[PDB]
Amino acid sequence: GYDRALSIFSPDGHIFQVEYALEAVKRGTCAVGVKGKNCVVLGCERRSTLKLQDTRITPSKVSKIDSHVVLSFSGLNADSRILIEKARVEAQSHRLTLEDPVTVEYLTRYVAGVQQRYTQSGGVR
Amino acid sequence: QFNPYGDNGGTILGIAGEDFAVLAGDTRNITDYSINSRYEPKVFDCGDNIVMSANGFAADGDALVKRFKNSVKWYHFDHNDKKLSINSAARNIQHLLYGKRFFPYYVHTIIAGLDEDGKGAVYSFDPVGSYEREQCRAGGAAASLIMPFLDNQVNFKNQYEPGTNGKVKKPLKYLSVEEVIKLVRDSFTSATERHIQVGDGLEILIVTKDGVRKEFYELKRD
Amino acid sequence: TTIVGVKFNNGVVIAADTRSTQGPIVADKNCAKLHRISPKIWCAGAGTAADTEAVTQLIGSNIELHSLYTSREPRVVSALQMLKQHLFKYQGHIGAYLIVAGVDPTGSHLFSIHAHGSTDVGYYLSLGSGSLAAMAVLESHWKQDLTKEEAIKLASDAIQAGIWNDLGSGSNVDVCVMEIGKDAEYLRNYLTPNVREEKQKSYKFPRGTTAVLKESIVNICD
Amino acid sequence: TTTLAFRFQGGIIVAVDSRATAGNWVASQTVKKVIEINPFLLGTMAGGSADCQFWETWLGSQCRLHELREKERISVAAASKILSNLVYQYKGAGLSMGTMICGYTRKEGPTIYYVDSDGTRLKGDIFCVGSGQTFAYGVLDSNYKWDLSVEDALYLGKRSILAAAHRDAYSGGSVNLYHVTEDGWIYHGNHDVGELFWKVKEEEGSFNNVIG
Amino acid sequence: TSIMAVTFKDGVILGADSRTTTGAYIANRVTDKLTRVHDKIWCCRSGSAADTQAIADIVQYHLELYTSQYGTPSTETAASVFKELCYENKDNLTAGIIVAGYDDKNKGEVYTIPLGGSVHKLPYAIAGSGSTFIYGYCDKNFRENMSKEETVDFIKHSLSQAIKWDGSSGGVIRMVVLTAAGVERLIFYPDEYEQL
Amino acid sequence: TQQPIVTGTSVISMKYDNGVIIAADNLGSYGSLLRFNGVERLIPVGDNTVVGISGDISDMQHIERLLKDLVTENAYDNPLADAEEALEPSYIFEYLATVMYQRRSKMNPLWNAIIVAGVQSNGDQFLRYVNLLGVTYSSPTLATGFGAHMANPLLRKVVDRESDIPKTTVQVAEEAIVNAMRVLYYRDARSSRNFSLAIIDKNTGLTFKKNLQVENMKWDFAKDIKGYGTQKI
Amino acid sequence: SDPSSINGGIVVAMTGKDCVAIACDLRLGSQSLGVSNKFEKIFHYGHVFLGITGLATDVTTLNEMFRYKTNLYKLKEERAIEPETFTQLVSSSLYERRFGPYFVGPVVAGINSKSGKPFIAGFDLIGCIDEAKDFIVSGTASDQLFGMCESLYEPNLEPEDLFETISQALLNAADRDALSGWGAVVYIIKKDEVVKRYLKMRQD
Amino acid sequence: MDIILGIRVQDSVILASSKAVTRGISVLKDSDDKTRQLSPHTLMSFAGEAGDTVQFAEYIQANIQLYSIREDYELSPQAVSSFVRQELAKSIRSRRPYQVNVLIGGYDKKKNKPELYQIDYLGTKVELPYGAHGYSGFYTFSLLDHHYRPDMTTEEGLDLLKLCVQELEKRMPMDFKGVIVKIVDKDGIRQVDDF
Amino acid sequence: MDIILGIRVQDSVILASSKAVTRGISVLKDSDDKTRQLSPHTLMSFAGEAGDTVQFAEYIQANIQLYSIREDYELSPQAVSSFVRQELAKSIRSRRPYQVNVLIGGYDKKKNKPELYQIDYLGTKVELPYGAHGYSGFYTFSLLDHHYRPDMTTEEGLDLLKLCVQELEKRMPMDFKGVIVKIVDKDGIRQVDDF
Ligand SMILES: *[C@@](C)(CO)[C@](*)(O)[C@H](CC(C)C)NC(=O)[C@H](Cc1ccccc1)NC(=O)[C@H](CC(C)C)NC(=O)[C@H](CCc1ccccc1)NC(=O)CN1CCOCC1
Ligand SMILES: *[C@@](C)(CO)[C@](*)(O)[C@H](CC(C)C)NC(=O)[C@H](Cc1ccccc1)NC(=O)[C@H](CC(C)C)NC(=O)[C@H](CCc1ccccc1)NC(=O)CN1CCOCC1
Ligand SMILES: *[C@@](C)(CO)[C@](*)(O)[C@H](CC(C)C)NC(=O)[C@H](Cc1ccccc1)NC(=O)[C@H](CC(C)C)NC(=O)[C@H](CCc1ccccc1)NC(=O)CN1CCOCC1
Ligand SMILES: [Cl-]
Ligand SMILES: [Mg+2]
Ligand SMILES: [Mg+2]
Ligand SMILES: [Mg+2]
Ligand SMILES: [Mg+2]
Repeated sequence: GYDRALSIFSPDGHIFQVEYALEAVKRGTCAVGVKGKNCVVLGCERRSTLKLQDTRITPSKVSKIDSHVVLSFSGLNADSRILIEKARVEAQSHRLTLEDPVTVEYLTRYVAGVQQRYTQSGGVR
Repeated sequence: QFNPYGDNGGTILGIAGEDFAVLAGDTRNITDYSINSRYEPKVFDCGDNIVMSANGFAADGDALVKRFKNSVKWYHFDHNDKKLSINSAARNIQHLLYGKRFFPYYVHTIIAGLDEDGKGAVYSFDPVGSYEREQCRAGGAAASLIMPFLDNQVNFKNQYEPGTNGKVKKPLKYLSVEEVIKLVRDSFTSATERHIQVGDGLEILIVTKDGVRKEFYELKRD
Repeated sequence: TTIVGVKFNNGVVIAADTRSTQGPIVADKNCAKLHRISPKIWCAGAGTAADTEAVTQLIGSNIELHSLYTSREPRVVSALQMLKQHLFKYQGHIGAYLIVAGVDPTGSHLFSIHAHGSTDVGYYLSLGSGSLAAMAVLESHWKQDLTKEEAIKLASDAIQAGIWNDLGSGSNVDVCVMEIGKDAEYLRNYLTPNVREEKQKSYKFPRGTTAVLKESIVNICD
Repeated sequence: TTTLAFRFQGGIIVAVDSRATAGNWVASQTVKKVIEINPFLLGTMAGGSADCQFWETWLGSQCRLHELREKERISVAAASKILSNLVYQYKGAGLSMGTMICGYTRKEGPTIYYVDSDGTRLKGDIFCVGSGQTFAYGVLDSNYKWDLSVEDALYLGKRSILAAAHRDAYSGGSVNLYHVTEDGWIYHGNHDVGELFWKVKEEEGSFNNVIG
Repeated sequence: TSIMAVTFKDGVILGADSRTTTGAYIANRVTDKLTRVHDKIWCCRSGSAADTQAIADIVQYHLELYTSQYGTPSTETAASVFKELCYENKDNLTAGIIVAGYDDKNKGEVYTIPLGGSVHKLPYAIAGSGSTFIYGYCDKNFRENMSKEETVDFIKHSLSQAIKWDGSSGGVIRMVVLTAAGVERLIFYPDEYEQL
Repeated sequence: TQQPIVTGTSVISMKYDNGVIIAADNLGSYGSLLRFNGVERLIPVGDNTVVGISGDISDMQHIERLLKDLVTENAYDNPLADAEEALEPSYIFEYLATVMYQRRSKMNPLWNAIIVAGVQSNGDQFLRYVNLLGVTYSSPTLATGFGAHMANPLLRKVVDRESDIPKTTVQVAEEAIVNAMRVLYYRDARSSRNFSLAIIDKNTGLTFKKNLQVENMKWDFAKDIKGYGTQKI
Repeated sequence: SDPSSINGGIVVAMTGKDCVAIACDLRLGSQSLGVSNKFEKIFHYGHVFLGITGLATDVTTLNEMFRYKTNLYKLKEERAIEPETFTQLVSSSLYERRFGPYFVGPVVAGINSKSGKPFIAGFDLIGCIDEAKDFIVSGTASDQLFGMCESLYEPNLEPEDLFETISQALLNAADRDALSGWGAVVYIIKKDEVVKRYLKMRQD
Repeated sequence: MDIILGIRVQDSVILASSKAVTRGISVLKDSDDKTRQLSPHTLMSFAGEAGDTVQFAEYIQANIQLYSIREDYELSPQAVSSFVRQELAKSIRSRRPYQVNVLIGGYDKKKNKPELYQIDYLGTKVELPYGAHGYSGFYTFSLLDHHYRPDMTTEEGLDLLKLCVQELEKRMPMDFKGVIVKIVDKDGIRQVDDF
Repeated sequence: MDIILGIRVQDSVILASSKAVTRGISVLKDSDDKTRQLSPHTLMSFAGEAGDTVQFAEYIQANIQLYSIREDYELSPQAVSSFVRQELAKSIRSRRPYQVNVLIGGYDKKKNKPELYQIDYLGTKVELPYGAHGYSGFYTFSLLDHHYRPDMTTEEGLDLLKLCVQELEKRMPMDFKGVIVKIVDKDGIRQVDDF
């Protein structure tokens, strides 16, 4: 198996691969979240250099993780699918063992844990 | 077909007092109708004022004692020479036994010592790790002979105060080390009379705050 | 059981231990394994306790009737023949293993019988679970032309070997000496090397200890 | 063993005997068959003593880890399902367990779950488990109402174990009582059948089959 | 067991070891497996000690009753009585018997009766667990019309080898000589036969 | 799971005042067939230990190889291999006991009963038993197979307890062992007349005696025994 | 399906100074199910007492059989049967069914009316007599009874003291057996008076 | 066959017996009377192996009726129970034993007392205040231990019996199609038609 | 577990499942729901080995719910049944197979048709107008062969179902404590509370 430590510390105490991943997020289309007194709203930018698009079938920017939780993102589109899939699987797994849907904090903590694991695992960015 | 188990006979007995605890066991070792040894000890000082015996299939018994003795050693290494309490030892032994739940150690295990309040403590285990603290326990081949006698003489079961119309029970009290050793010796001489696998010698290990003392007595050799 | 038979100058001696077992439990600590078939023909029995007693009594009964019928003192070979044919008929299901010995007008005799009905002749024999321990002694110390006192010593030593080394045997040594021209002497408890030591404590209860619900006089008279 | 637990107006009653056997040999009369998992959760034990004792203490460790991770006491449903999923992994290996997970939480209220070693998991109001379960059912069912008082409910649980202790040869020793409320579990003493049987016989007038 | 019977010029000789076993324990090291059913008709016993004793006792009874009515029975007649018992009770018997006798008309004769209860008249016969190891030796060394001393040596050397290889055989080598002269018993101890 | 094919019978032994004695016959049985007669079942390790083995002979030869290799391994990087850091009887035993129990625990045993006899560096007598089950025990006298049933009773008449050991000389002890071997030849159907005997003394060291024979046997009384009951000729 | 341990029960007998005691539990069950707490296992024929443990149908059958035989004995002999003689009768009768036996563990107890000597005896299921100076035990808690009797017993106990010893032997033995208990009865037997006492014991 | 119960009260004996006859996966009948009148004041219920039950019951019935005609007299319940026990005690060591368990409820006219005897197929007899055969006992005995009193009336006994049937109908796996109840007292035997 | 039935009519699928959970000689529960909603228009009933049943049902439920979230779309009853069959077909050659039999009732919204699938533990799938598992079929199939028509209403189907339960309650040996009935149609899944 490919083992290389890609995410490593630099002399100044930075992990450049993690910091360069933030630059990819900065390149991505804007996403915004605002929560009211009785609701949350997720807003997302879509760039208009793409005409002749088919909006029926094109992947939507906001994804349902369960019937009560949603996930939007900024950055690499292909990368987001992997996180969304894992989150959706964990959502069903939680319902199965705890007999209760995930809290938003729990689902976030899981997704965040997956992201962290990819910062100190060999062979992955 | 190969049978991985055997029966080495013998019997063991643990009693707890106020500030002490005894763990006794006969020294005879057998297979079928033959005597292997007239003096083969099976009650061991394991350190930290814990005495232990694992009676039944001797090979499993020795293996277990060996593993627990080793567990005590590593407990010191990993936790700054901390004394392993009798309750902690008991829980540790449960995991040793249950670890082989699907290929069990064929033994009745008893340990004795002092609890963390200085009071006498006896714990007993089944072959797969269930345990319980008691004032009193007999184990092994003659357990069924000795145990009911202990219920009657240690825990005063079925004994009522004379003249009270069987209404007031005989009150529970701690026994002196002298009285306890009398009961142990009588228990084993009785067991030796009526059980063929019991005899030759009796070895008692007494546990106080001062340490672990030993006493030996002859038993009938037939 | 351990049982033996030894021939000497002017007759034959047989011996036996006195332990009766029930699995690993000693049922009888002083049972009689030496049986009288006729006044001067005696039997030592190992195996199923009821079978040895029943088969010895039946043949003993028929031997008495035969002796009265023929106006003759019974012969050992007659008891041997009647026992073996009875046991053979039952194909080993009657678990009687016997050492038959005695004196008669023909002389002194020593035989053994097995459950399936086979008989053996010898100057020294041993049967039972402790027969190997006993035979080891007999093979070590036996010689031709033994005296009465030497044969008793050898026989009892062979039983002792069983008592100490075989878990199936224990307690005391019974002996029967059958000499030519003399009455047979049955030596019940010839050796008692397994006396129970004084108990450490009297377990005499204070009167009233046991709780009672009802009392009543029982009528045994008519 | 005989163990029961039932739901009622004032919470949950849990009652167990204290006998342990190896065939016909009575091995112990003082076994603790209720396991205190936390101040709001109880577990009952029937079947193999090592299996029950080992895996229900293990269950308590898993429940502690839940409240450390989630900053919240585990639900009765989730606790029972940890145990049932565990024994299901060992299905066929020969584990022997009949357990009842009893407790109170805010979202659920008083709840009882039956969990056994062939993987059965059932929510319910009344269960009796063990070799003497039928004897306990007979008394419990015929006297059960939802509107029982705390005092009467405690007695019925005690009386049902006594019934089984008497008739079932593999049940006896003493009765251990527990009451589970919104505030947690409360221990209601060890009651030796030696004294309890005669006390109940005299005061209640029952057990006329026995020589008084 | 290792047993054999061998005809020769003057009659017949029977031979046997003296070992009786229960598993690997030797219950009797001085057994007599050569037994008299009539004055000059003897048999070698192998298999169950109980069965062979019971059979021999019945045969002895039959031949004693035969003699009372019809005079001395032939060796063939004795073998027939053994056969009748062994054949008709084949399901309940474990007995391998060699019958050997001396007539004055027929001289020495040997009949062997295996487990099934069949009868086989032979110049010499071998049987018992230890016989397997000496088929080769006995076939190569047997000659008809041997002398007494030659036949004694043949049996002694044969059973010596059978004893050496078979754990179920041992002790002394007993022999019984059947001739017109009478009946002679011979015994040979380990110290002699082991170093042959 | 195994079954033993070529087998060895009893191994007997005892302690005496200055050391230990051990003996075993030279037979390799193949069921009832007494197949091999030149089999040595006593294997010396160094000059202070003898391992006596009964049971399966293929497994015995495997154990021989292990002990042989143990001596080689102990010599590696060990300047005191023939002095303070030489192999003790207790080290050799504990190694075998560990192996025996591990093999039974894997349901693939070495089908043997083993007695390790020797003298420790401080002069103490060593005598301990181990078998296919991993069962271990020690006693003034030890024996395997039929020896346990017939030899032990005879040897225990000499040394019945611990206090009898100082009172027992090497002459008396060897006499008892040689007598026991005779009794086993009378009574064990899978025994041979030829045997080996080994003495390990704290003063005179290891003495290994080969090609011994059972002698002074009583067989003469056999001539008087006729029939099985009623027979007179 | 082990005939001797389907129903359960125990019997014990002891000797004292010019007296004998015989005691039994009252349980009759069907494996785990307790059925009856009034099932007495001790019977008497004149002054000879017989206790029987084991399969309950055979207990009943044998009682009826020995009542039958002792009644005919008394009519022909014109005297009550003695313990030594009755012991032989029990042994003969059991061995008659050698290859189809009654699944029982009988115990004889009584005082010989001529000599005044205390007598006890025990049997296995096929009739082997077990005589004893001290005590005889029988039933599903026989191991327990052996242990209790061997420690508690001393010779030449007075009737009142002997009662305490035998009662404690039975009670504590019964409490360690699942199939024994549910009440108990003790018979104290002197030369010409017999006292019968029911013991208070735990009912589980 | 399956469920047979019995309760002895102050002045009568009450027998309850299930109505179902099942073979395989089919309930062939739901009105079966699992009892026979042995004499005017003696009733026997039965349960066990198919065929054996009725064959045994009718055989006993014939023998008791024969006795009654011969002596012009009714045997006591105790005497009848002893006869039945002996027949089963013989049977258990036969080539093919009767696999039948019975309850015998009777009123002894000489003693003026009700009597209930429980006898299993081995020939194990006991007199009881209340009895059951098969798995029924595992529920009813503990229930009756609690609610039973020795001085109860026939009506109190029927209510006590209703309590048993309700418990069995709640916790028993099989549908036994209710029970036929019969009362035995000083006036003989009668059937309760509405239960 | 024991009794699970299914009837497909004109516009709906009706599933009936017994309420009893029995272990040994004790009915532990009489209100057990032996079904799981896989999707809004698909329902699965189940019966078989203890533990296996619920474990399998919930495992399938989790997988179908996962699919629904991923694709934002409901699988057709036919597609769900094929997925379930394959899982059981894998299982039967495993170290320890799922001993579970299932019925899958669904309403296909694209076809506007009700669908009933019967699948056993071996992975044997069939589409049927009416189905049953276990011993139930031995009574209900012949009954439905006679009384069933393809154009029946939901109400007619419930009456037809009552006829089945009545027959089972009459002839089945065990007390299964009635049934929970659920209907699957164009509007989804609902439970009949009074049956
Ligand atoms: C030595 C001690 C051992 O070989 C001797 O050989 C003695 C012989 C003397 C006493 C004549 N043997 C015994 O003591 C003998 C050992 C034994 C046990 C079982 C089978 C064969 C031999 N013990 C007995 O025979 C006892 C006698 C009692 C103590 C009075 N009997 C039993 O143990 C009976 C065996 C009966 C039996 C039935 C069918 C075939 C063979 C034997 N067993 C029981 O009593 C066990 N059980 C108790 C509960 O009730 C059911 C029976
Ligand atoms: C009622 C009282 C009876 O069913 C309850 O169900 C209790 C539950 C309480 C104690 C938690 N159950 C038991 O008492 C239980 C019954 C049982 C026995 C065996 C298997 C399953 C269920 N008893 C035990 O678990 C005992 C408890 C001991 C005596 C303290 N343990 C044993 O019987 C052990 C271990 C059995 C075992 C299980 C799995 C693998 C291997 C072994 N067995 C022994 O100690 C064997 N034997 C005892 C007699 O002495 C010789 C050795
Ligand atoms: C050689 C040894 C083999 O061919 C000889 O044939 C001799 C013949 C002489 C003695 C006439 N045969 C034996 O020694 C014979 C070997 C034998 C064993 C079993 C079946 C057939 C042949 N040994 C015996 O017959 C002994 C004699 C006793 C010890 C005095 N009897 C037994 O070994 C009995 C036999 C039971 C039997 C089995 C099958 C058919 C008939 C009888 N067996 C036992 O006692 C069993 N024993 C119990 C203890 O555990 C070890 C086995
Ligand atoms: Cl012979
Ligand atoms: Mg002893
Ligand atoms: Mg009980
Ligand atoms: Mg040989
Ligand atoms: Mg009890």
